[PDB]
Amino acid sequence: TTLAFRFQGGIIVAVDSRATAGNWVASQTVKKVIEINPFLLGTMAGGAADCQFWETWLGSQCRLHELREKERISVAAASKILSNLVYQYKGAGLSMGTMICGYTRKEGPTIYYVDSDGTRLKGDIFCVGSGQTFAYGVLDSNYKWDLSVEDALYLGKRSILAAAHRDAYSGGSVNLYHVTEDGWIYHGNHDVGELFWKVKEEEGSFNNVIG
Amino acid sequence: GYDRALSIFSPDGHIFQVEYALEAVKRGTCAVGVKGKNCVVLGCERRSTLKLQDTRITPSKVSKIDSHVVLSFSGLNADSRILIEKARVEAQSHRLTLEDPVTVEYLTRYVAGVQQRYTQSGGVRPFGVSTLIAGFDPRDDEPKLYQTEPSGIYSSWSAQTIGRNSKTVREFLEKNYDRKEPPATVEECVKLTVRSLLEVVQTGAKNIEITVVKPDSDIVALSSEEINQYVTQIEQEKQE
Amino acid sequence: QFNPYGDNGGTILGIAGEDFAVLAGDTRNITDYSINSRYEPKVFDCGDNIVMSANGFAADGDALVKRFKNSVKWYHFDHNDKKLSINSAARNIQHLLYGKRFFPYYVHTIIAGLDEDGKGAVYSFDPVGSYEREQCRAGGAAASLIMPFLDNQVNFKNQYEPGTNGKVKKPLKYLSVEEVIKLVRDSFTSATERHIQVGDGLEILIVTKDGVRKEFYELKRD
Amino acid sequence: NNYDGDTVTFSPTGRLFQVEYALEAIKQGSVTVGLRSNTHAVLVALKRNADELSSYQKKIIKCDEHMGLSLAGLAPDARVLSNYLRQQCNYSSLVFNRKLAVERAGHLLCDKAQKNTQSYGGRPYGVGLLIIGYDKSGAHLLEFQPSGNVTELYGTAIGARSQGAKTYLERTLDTFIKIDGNPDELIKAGVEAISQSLRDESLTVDNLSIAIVGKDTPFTIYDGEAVAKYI
Amino acid sequence: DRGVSTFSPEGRLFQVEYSLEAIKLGSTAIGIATKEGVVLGVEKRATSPLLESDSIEKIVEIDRHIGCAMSGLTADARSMIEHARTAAVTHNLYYDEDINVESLTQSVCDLALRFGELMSRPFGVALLIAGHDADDGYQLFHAEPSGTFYRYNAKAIGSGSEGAQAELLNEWHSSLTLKEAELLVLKILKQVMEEKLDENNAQLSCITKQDGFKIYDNEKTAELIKELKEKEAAE
Amino acid sequence: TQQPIVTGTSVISMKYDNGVIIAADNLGSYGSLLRFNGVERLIPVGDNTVVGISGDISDMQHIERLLKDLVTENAYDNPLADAEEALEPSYIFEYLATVMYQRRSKMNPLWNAIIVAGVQSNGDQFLRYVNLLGVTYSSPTLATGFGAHMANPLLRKVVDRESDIPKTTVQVAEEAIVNAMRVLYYRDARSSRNFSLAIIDKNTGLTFKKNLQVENMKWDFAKDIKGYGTQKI
Amino acid sequence: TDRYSFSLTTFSPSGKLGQIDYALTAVKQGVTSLGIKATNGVVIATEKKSSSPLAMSETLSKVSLLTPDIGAVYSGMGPDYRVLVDKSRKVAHTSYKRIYGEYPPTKLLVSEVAKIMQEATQSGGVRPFGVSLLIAGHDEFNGFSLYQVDPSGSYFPWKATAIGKGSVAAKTFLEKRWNDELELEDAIHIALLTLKESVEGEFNGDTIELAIIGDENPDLLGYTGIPTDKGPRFRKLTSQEINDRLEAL
Amino acid sequence: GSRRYDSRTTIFSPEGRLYQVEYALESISHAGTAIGIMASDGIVLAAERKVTSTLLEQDTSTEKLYKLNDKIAVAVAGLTADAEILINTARIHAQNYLKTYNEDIPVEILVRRLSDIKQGYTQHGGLRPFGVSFIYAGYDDRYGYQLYTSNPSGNYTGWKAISVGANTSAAQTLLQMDYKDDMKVDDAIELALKTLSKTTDSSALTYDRLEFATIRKGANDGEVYQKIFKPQEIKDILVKTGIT
Ligand SMILES: [Mg+2]
Ligand SMILES: [Mg+2]
Repeated sequence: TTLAFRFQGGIIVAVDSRATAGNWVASQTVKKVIEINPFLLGTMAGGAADCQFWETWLGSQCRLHELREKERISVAAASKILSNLVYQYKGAGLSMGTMICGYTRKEGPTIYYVDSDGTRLKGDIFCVGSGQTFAYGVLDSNYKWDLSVEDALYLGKRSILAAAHRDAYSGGSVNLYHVTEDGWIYHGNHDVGELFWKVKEEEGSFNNVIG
Repeated sequence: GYDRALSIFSPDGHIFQVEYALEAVKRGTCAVGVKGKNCVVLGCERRSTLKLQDTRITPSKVSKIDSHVVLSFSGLNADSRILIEKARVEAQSHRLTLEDPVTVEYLTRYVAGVQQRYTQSGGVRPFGVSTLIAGFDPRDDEPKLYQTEPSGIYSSWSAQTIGRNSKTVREFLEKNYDRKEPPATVEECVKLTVRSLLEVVQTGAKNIEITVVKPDSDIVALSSEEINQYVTQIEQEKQE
Repeated sequence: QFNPYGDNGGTILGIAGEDFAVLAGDTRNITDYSINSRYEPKVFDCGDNIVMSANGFAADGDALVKRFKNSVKWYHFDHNDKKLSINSAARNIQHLLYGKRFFPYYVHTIIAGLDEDGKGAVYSFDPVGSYEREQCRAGGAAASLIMPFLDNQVNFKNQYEPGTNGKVKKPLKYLSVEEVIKLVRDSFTSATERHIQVGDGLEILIVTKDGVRKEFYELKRD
Repeated sequence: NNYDGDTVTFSPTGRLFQVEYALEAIKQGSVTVGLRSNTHAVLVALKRNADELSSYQKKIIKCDEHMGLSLAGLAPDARVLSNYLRQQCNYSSLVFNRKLAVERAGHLLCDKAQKNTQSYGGRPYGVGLLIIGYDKSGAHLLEFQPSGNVTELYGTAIGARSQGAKTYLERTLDTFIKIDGNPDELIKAGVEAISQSLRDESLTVDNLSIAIVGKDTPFTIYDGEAVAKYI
Repeated sequence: DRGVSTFSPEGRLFQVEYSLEAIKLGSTAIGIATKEGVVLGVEKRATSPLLESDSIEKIVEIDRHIGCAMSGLTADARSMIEHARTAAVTHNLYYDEDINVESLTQSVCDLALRFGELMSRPFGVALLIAGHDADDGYQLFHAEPSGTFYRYNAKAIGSGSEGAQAELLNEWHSSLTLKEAELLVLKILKQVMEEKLDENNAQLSCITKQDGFKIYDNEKTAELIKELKEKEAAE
Repeated sequence: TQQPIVTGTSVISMKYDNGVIIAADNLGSYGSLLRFNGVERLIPVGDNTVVGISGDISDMQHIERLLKDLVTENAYDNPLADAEEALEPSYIFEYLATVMYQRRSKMNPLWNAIIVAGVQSNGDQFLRYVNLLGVTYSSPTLATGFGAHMANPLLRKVVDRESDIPKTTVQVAEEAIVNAMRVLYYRDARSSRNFSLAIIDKNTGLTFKKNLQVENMKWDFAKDIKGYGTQKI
Repeated sequence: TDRYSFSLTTFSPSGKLGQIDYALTAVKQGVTSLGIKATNGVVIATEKKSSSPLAMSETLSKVSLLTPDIGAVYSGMGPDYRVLVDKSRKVAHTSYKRIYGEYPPTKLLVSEVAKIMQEATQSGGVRPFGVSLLIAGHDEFNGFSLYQVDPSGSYFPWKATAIGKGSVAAKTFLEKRWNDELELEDAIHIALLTLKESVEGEFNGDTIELAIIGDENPDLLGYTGIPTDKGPRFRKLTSQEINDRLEAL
Repeated sequence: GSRRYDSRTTIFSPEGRLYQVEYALESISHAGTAIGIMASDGIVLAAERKVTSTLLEQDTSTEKLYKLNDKIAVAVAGLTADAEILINTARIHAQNYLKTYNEDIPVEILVRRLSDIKQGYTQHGGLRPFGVSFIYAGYDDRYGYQLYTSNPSGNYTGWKAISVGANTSAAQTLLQMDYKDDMKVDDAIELALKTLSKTTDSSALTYDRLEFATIRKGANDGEVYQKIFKPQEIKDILVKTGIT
């Protein structure tokens, strides 16, 4: 499960940590936010290699752009470099569903959903992965433009937790990022095992679960 | 494929085909550009050996590359079309992939790059063309004016002229253009531009074309009359 | 119809210590229910204090290791004999793997060494080149038998301090190379018992600041 | 003269002037010496700086663990030819699990250079090379000219004033060929041979470049403080 | 005529020798390597006072740790800069690290003898490539259209160069501070330039390990020019 | 992609104290039709190597020409072609392995399993396998096809691990190999009685034996076997 | 590899294309050939100037069938003509008959030959063809026609004309005798008279090559039973047929 | 190798001129004069054939005037064979445009394409330029009646009246004297023939040395008709304008 949303303080990006092959949990320490450069983030869903490879390639194209133009690349331009690239490969079997997230002077906080069948969508809230429907529920019912940074971060964390609980293929730990105009800020790794009990107690949620 | 190195160095370190390309530019009709405080004007000389010319349809000397940028030139007319087509294609390609129209500088850098490539590729000769490229960057109100030449060097100018007798009109601009106070209106700028061409033109008749470019894709060519009123008022202040 | 792939069995295991790393593999090579060899080495010293194993389809594994070795050679030629650091080797291998994205090397690759601060490092790759730095990774046939054990015995997962009843985790102490090697041998001894493709021999390559050492142990041959 | 405009034109006496002019670029190059015993082979090269602020241009290039060379003439051409040698050494190892014989390397270089002497639009290479190696038949030294002539030798020199070094090695032949199992003595004879080609300047610590390959010795290059011992 | 790849009777390539002549006509560029950084300075040489001189770009970033100054037919440098930037970025993509300054320089120089009858002629521009890497510290290279590159403690190229190089021969020592190097570049540029040196017709830049490559503001350079004037007036 | 048409069955081999032995029968089958009865599937390369090949015979004949062309080429401009710069078993193997993997990678394999047996310059035994997939491996005993299932178990009782090799004489190894060939003749429906055997010894060089036959066969006990359960007559 | 990718024909300072002028000079030296258009036919004719008397000059065909209703003759370089005839026969099929299922009209086949000749005048590394052609033909909608094609690729329709050696004299001779009421036999008679002037030696059926475009020849079709197919209009006259008309001279 | 024999057809002279373009223009100055005149109600094309003969089949002959489509014609001055290469290309571009947009190609778009083709031969390929200047007469519903010329440089310009070929200096002076904006096609016809009459190097101007065409909306109702005059019709208009 991966999500990103826009609010008054920028962008929150939150992801789980689990990779599976069939029922086998291959890893609980996967890094699903790829740090494109200090101002741009992308999220990993679909093929792990396709996301890693092409989004670090995107970082290279972004760097060349700003060397040539002496200006920060827009999120619009950066996201389109990726979508145009994967569109060239359409039909060959790339698998990718990603949110390209940034915050520039001209655009403000901006998120593009980009996908291996060539879709490129600008929006305020996206949620991608096997647990996406669980995350959306929490997001949709608590989201406001005017969340504080602190409450926005919690909401992103709480939404991934919801997904990790119910979705068999989501879990391990939650990674949080806050994207500001001056760059993204990492807000740590949160083991879901410990986080679940802590949230259940402090919030009184998950009464269905015995603790 | 025909591969011959036509642009090569001479013993004194000169590339004569590029230098001869500039000689073609010197022979072309004069072109001038002047930036005001909130506009840029492009003026072009029309050689008057051609009456019976149909001016509705005859290729105009200033060309829109996009809705916010224009290009004029001196030199081989046929050569200029090739650069204008390439620049227009690149302007649309930039909009398509970056989702923003070209900056005036980006567009200049592109055209200049095409000109340079034609000075060190086998089987081709350099463009016999220098250009003036003017406009406003998207969502920007600061005026832009650049110049390119056959070698592919380019640079930014407060005001500049190219083509035949441009030595003279540059003379005029260097003594009459004050950087600390650019022509603060369209009027002042257009008047300074028509004055600069009158140093060199002949009749201020349909010898002079003027195009004004303002911010936000506001581009308009003045007509014979409106220029004529500039020509008129200019000589009436003269006899004094 | 021609099938360009095969499965040669094998199980590999990489563990990163504080100032060392080990990469271990069994030495049995199989197809179907037959043993091709009881000693076919599958973990390799690649130079610059890097060890590598590409487990799965052995033809692809051999081709990849060979290519990487060659890439080390040309890195030296092209960059004034600069030492190829483990993070740089890892990125390089991603590009070797992803270059065959649409006809993959059918292998699970692990490399081990030391990072640029002298700390133990292990990197793990999927067949098309996604990778990550890890502390602990088993690959191949018996990976699913081995990982849960390492989670429990290396990372102390699900272990708490006696008396606190679940309130205080067992604290994560650093293991010596002798300790790590005990866990490797027990991992493979156990895997040998329950997995038909695991057996014959265990070869361990150990990487420290002093270089690469080897150890060999017999495993059951049935 | 009327026959020196390109490499595809014989003169009326059967000469190839573009090739002879390429040979002339080697003659302007800084001196480099090669010699061998039955256990080792050595390269010594006098490096040239541009001025007092500048580095001394490297002359020795490793081709494989068992093979390498030194250059005199156009350095970018040495880079092209040594790169080709690296690839051919590499190909032999990867495909045949076999170290490329020094003699075979010489044949490959000859043929690569030859093609640039018989076709329109090419130019000959403007560099000479001394190739040393240790392979299954022992220590070897080769001299390459961009005419494509490659010759196996006990010792030689190329570059400006190489004639002095070369005469020295010709007298010493019976001594240095026997310096088996003593790398340092072989290098000394090399540094002595190259000294017969100095004038005005002498061998300094940023001036001198030495390489050696042999029985249990990977091709290795010594520069800087590692040559003080021999200065 | 004669081939573009012809050797002269002295064993030199005519076209390379002739491009060296075009480079002698170029505006001056100077670099000085110190243990605190490498400085790069250029003469802008605007052809008219109506030319906006901050549009003159003869110092150029290749990567954060590598800068470049040019002299000669400067339009020729653009594809060389493009290649250098691509090579630096590509190396980082493949190896997750900074490329060495020398490797970058060698890669640019591989372009140079690729002309024939590939491009139709040698480049008519020379480059000073300055930067820092962990293995060899601060470095300055001179890249020529012959494909040769030399490392230098200090170097001048363009029309004022052998006057400037004589100067650099005298003033460079292994303990120069960054500040001293800056003043030195300014002073030697002032010496060999036709016009009077000021902040609009010369430009400075440096590369430090900490802050990477930086082109100096005109205000910053104006201050250093002032400071130079006063130290000269003080003996 | 193709399919094998005319095929050769097992190749079997092992190391012993001073060298290697390799053997293969002389049949080329056409499905279940035993079509061709004098096919040589051991191909000597020089005096130090024997390459044994199973699988598709048209591809075997192609590989045989590649090997012959390898010898021709190695001799070119090579004064030491019959001495220090002769082809080694290891060069011949690496070359074949490169070709096999390349062909598989182009989805157009040479449909074979190959064992290269020989002795290196330094006297070391060489024994290594490669097949249509480019898979390679070494063992003190190697066998292809049915031989892998029936010969290896027998040969491994003689040399079960590396340390058994110096204890194994050429007489013990050859007898083991010859017995395995009898067993394959009993149990492999695509085998023949006639085979070739080659010994590459570091002292006595290459001994190549043709027209060997399986002998000492037990069939007499068959006279007592009646019906399939209850029949007595 | 042909490395002559540049034009060998170029403009001189006076505006001349030298190689075309020189091709025209080669044509000027060539043996005379002519054509005359009648109301119901066209005749083309030339001299078979045999190179030795051991040569069998009926094996050298100067007058060539291009299509069943189109024929050609030349003056200038024989080998250039022979290859142009091969290309013209082919292009009649590839760029017309394989598309429209019928043979091209004379003017368009001329157009195609002309284009081939133009390209030898501008393409890289070739010289112009050293021939002028006279092409006679018939087609349904344009009737009878006669064209000249020159080394430049220029072509013009004629009532009657001559090319090669004696062309200035032959053209004056033809201007006197040509009118718009000639019947094919009249034009043949005039052709023979005209051609006699430029011929030195022997003048008979074996030294003259003459062909006509006239009526359909069902006897030369080779098959019967398709009413609309009536036979080729091109016909080469025999040695005997020429001699019969030489008594009537 | 082959370099030795290369004229280098695409180089500047030291004055910044294109040798081959200049020399092609010199060639064109010996071609029969062609004239185009644009009126309010149509366009006239008039051209002189190069010295004829009495045996030339005139009524099947075309050397100056060609149809590009139903709305656009050209007059040729220079190498006829070169012209036909370009003419066939222009005919194809016009049909390509009609196929793509389902609208007849605007006159200038056609003219620009042909001119770009000529330009290419002056900059790359090492081939000689086309020895041809065109006058284009055509109509489209954007600009109405239009006249253009192009020459071997690939430069083109628009005109109310223009000449190409021989004696253009004299012709142009005469056109400039008598041309007036409100002039009609029948007046333009007379001006064109009078001008050829005076500038010809022939002794007199007769029908057999002319080609003639008009483009008129003298086709019934909002539509345009091209008329390539037959020899008899040229003979009549010579008498009617009183030149014979
Ligand atoms: Mg893209
Ligand atoms: Mg078992």
